[PDB]
Amino acid sequence: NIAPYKFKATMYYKDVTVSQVWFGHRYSQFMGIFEDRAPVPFEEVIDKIN
Amino acid sequence: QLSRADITTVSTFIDLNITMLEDHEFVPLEVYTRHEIKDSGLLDYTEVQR
Ligand SMILES: *[C@@H]1O[C@H](CO)[C@@H](O)[C@H](O)[C@H]1NC(C)=O
Repeated sequence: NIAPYKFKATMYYKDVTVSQVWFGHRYSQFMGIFEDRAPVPFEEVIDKIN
Repeated sequence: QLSRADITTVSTFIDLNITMLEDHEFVPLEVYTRHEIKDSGLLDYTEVQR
């Protein structure tokens, strides 16, 4: 048997994204963007999502 | 007058039975199809990137 064991699963995460913006006299620019996948706790996955 | 089959007959010939080789049909057979081999990998860069 070479076929990998396949099973269904559900992912839970929050795309935390905090960006730094510089406002010029006539333009806007992104001085930095930080993207992170924050996990969801068991309490929220059970008592809030499910 | 008597029929030809009324007298006992003995075969003076040395019989040789010849059984021709029966036709055989070969069906396709593969241990692992190309799809199975591709699926053997745990991860696929194409699907993951898509
Ligand atoms: C086949 O050969 C045998 C001898 O080996 C003979 O006795 C027989 O009559 C032949 N034919 C058949 C239909 O068996």
